[PDB]
Amino acid sequence: QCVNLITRTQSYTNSFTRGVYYPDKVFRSSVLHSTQDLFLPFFSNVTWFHAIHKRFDNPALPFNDGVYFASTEKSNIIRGWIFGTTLDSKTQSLLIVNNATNVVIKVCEFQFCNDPFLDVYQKNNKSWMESEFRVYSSANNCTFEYVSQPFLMDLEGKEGNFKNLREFVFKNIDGYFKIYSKHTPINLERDLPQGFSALEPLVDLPIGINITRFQTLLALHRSYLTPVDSSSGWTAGAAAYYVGYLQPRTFLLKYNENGTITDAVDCALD
Amino acid sequence: EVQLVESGGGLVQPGGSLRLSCAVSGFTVSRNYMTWARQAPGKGPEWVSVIYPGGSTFYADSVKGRFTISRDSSKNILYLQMNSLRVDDTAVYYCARDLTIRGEASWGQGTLVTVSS
Amino acid sequence: EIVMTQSPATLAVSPGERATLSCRASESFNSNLAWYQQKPGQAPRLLIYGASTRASDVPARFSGSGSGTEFTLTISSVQSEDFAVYYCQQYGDWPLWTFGQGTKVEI
Amino acid sequence: NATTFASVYAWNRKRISNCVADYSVIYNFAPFFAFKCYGVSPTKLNDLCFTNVYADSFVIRGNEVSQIAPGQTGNIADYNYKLPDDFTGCVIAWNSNKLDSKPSGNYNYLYRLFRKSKLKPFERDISTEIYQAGNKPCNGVAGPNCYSPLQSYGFRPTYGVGHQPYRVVVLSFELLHAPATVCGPKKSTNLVKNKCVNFNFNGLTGTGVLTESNKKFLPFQQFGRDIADTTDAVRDPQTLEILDI
Repeated sequence: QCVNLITRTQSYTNSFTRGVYYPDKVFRSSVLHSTQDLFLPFFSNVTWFHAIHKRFDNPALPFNDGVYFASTEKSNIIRGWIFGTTLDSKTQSLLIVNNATNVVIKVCEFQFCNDPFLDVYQKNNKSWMESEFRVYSSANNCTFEYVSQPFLMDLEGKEGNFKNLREFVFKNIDGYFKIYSKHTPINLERDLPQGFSALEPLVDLPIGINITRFQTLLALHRSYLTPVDSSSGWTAGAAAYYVGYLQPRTFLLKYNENGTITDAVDCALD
Repeated sequence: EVQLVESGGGLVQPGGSLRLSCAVSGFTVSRNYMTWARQAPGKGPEWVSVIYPGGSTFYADSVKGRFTISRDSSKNILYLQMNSLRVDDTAVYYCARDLTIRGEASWGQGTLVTVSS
Repeated sequence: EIVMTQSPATLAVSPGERATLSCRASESFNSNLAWYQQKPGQAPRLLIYGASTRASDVPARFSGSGSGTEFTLTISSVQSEDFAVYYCQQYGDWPLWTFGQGTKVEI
Repeated sequence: NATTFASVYAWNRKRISNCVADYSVIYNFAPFFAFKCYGVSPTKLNDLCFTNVYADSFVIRGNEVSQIAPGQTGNIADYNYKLPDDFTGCVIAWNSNKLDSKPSGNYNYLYRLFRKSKLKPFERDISTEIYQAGNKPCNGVAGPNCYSPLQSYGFRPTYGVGHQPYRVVVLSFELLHAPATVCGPKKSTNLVKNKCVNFNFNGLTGTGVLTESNKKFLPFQQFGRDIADTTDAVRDPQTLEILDI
C-alpha cells in the first residue's frame, strides 16, 4: 500500500573536520602524501534537519557524486536507503535495507511511494507485531539478490548520555559503488564534535547505474490498536540527520607509525 | 471424418520432375504431421518424409536432398515436389496421418506413381 | 533404424478360428509397436498401438502382448473380414518408423 | 546429483552468481553419454572467466539428447527447449537408467510435442491449454482433434540405448560489460624464505627474497608500499601471513 499525508508543512550548521576516509588499501607509515580526490570540504555548510526524532516528512534529497551521511542517534529508527532516478518502473532503481537481523541489497524497478514507510507494537506480546511493509508494494519483476552481514551497530541503546555516531560515505563511481563506514563513541552531547577520525571501506558492488535521487527510510509505524488513531499524528519534520556533498580537490594527509590517518589539511583553504 | 485425396500422379520419366497435391478435409495441414508414405506392390510400406506445424521437415535416407514437402493452410493442401526420380520410386503413394501414439489414424487413398522410361 | 521380421510369413487360418502372429524387432525401442491392417486395394488401418490397446471401432478379438524385441498379436475369432495384411510398425522414434513387408492371410 | 531430477518441459533456472566454479567434480561424476562442448572447451573452462552461469536440467531419451544443438529441430528441440546461437557452454547428458525408469513406469516423465509455433530461444512456455490440432475449436473439452500437449515417456527398465532415461545438465556461460563473477582460479604454490625467488601475489609480480612478519599492519590491509613507491610488505591471500620483500 501507500501512505501520503496531505498535511505537509533548513537550520544549516558548520562542518569543521569531518568526512575523511582511507583513499586506498595500501599501508604507509610515518609519511605524508597528497591525493586528487573527492572529499568533504573543511568548514562547510551542512543541513542539520529538524532536531527531534509526531513528525514524518517527504523531502527529495539529490544524489550527486557521492553523499556523506552522519547522524548521532540511538535505537536506529532511521534505517533505509533508496537510490534511483525516478523510481516509477521507468529507469533502474536500487534498494538497501539495513535491519537488525540482516541487510538486503537489490537493484530493481520498484514502485516506491512519495513517502514510503517501514514496519514497527508489543501489547502483551513483547515483540513488535509487524503491521505493514509500505516501501515498494509492487513491481517485483527484477532478477537480483545480495545478502551480507548486518551492517549497523546494535539498536535500542538507552544510555544516559549520547554514545554512538555512525558515519557513512556513499561513492557511486564507475558503476563500482563503494561504501565507507565508521562507528565512533563521542560523549559531549553537542552537534558535530570537534575531533578527527577516519573511515574504512567494506562493500564494493558493481552494477552500473545513474542515481539522481536518494531517500532514507524511518522505522516505527501506525500507532497500535488499529481501529483508533491509525495514522494522523505526523507533520513534515521527520528526523534529525546530517547530509553533505563531496568535491574533488587535494587533501594532503598525515600517517603515523601505525598507519592510522591522524591529521589532514586542505589545499583550497586559506 | 478425415478425408485425404491424392492427385497429380502419373507416368514420369526418371531424371524429371513432378508435383503431387493432397487435398485434406477434416483439419488444418499447418497443425498436423503429414507423412508421405510409400508402398511397394511386393514389399510393405515405409516412412519417407514428415512435416511439423512449426515448419520442421524431415526426409528419409534415400529421399533426402531431392524432395520438397509443403503445406497450404488457406487451401489445406499438402504438396510434394519430387526431382531427380529413379526406377525405385515406382510405388503407390499415400498421405498418412498416422499419429499412432495417441491412437487415431487416417490414411489417404494414394496414387500409383510410375517412374520408367 | 530398427527393422522387424514377421512370423510366420505364410499365415493361413480358416474362418472362425484363433489367429496368432509374432513380430520380432531388430533393436530395442520404447515399447511402441503398432499393428496395422491393410486390405487389398485399401489404405492401411491401425488396430493396436503400443501392442496393448485396440483402436477406434476395432473389435475386441485383437489383443497384443509382449514387450521388448518380441510381440504377439492374437485374433480371437476371424469371421470373413479380418483376412488382410498385417504390419508391425515400430514408432519408437516416432514419427520416424518402419512398416512391415507382408503377411497375406489366406482362407 | 539431484534426486527427483527436473524434467525437460519445466527445466528450472539455477543461475549461479558470486560463486567460484571448479569444473572438476562435474567431469569426474558418472559415465557421460556426450561431453560435447561447442563454443568453449571444457579443458580451458577452469581458466576462462564468465559473468553469469545458468544451469538447466532435462530428462529425455537417448535418441533425443542429440537433438539439443543450435540450428537443430525435433521432438525436443522445437517445443521443449530452444538454444540461442550465441551459446557458450556444454550439453552434458547422463545415462541414468538405475535412478529413473521405474518397473511400474516413470509416467511422471513426459515431453511436449504440440505447439502453435517454434519455441523462442531461452524461453520457457509451461501451459495447460488444450492444443487445437484440428479445425474445430476445443472450448475446454477434448473435441475432434483436441489433445493435451504432453506425451508420456513411460520410462521402464526394458527400453533400449536411445530410449532409456537421459539426464542432461546444460551450462550457459554469459559475459558482458559487468565484471566476471564465476571463475576457477584457485591455484597457489607453497612459499619459501631467504631465497632469490620470483613471486606473484594477487596478480602483482616481482622478485627478491622474503622475510617473516614483523610490522603492525591494520586489521584490514594487504599492501605495504613505502615512501620510495616500492613493494616491500605483502600478505598471503590464503592464510594471514604478512611478508617482507
